[PDB]
Amino acid sequence: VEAAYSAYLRRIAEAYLAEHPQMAAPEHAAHVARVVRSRALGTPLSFD
Amino acid sequence: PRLAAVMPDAVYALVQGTHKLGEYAHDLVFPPTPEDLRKLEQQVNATIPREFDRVRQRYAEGKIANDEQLSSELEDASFNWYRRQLRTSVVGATDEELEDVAVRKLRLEPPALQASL
Repeated sequence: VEAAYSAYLRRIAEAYLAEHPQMAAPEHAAHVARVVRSRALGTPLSFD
Repeated sequence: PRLAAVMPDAVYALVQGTHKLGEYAHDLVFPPTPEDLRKLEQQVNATIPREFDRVRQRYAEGKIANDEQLSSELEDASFNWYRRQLRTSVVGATDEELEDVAVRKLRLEPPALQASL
């Protein structure tokens, strides 16, 4: 379960940072991680 | 004759007559407003579509009709509004392309909540 879950977040992280290369800089080690955490559970819900 | 036609007319007449008698019961106890009749005047005026405003001005300046020429004038206004609404149904409105029609009839967008307040 450890390897499977880790590889799952890995795959989605590869997909994201390859989609938008601008924030693929280390400056976002807490930002792209904040996006991965939000994207591993479901879809980000807009308030409206 | 033809009870199937009489019954709906019977109930329609019943409820419409009751509505009239209620209006009478409300205009005598609470007398009508003197000037907010202009409020309702303009607020039933505002929802008249644009295709009818062409005769509204024609209704102001004398040359309306005798009684019959308007009753064949506003007919084509009704009909062009009809075909315009048909085109808005099928091909959409003036500022709206097929992608936005699919957006609207799929109910994809929510009503703007941030802009509400």
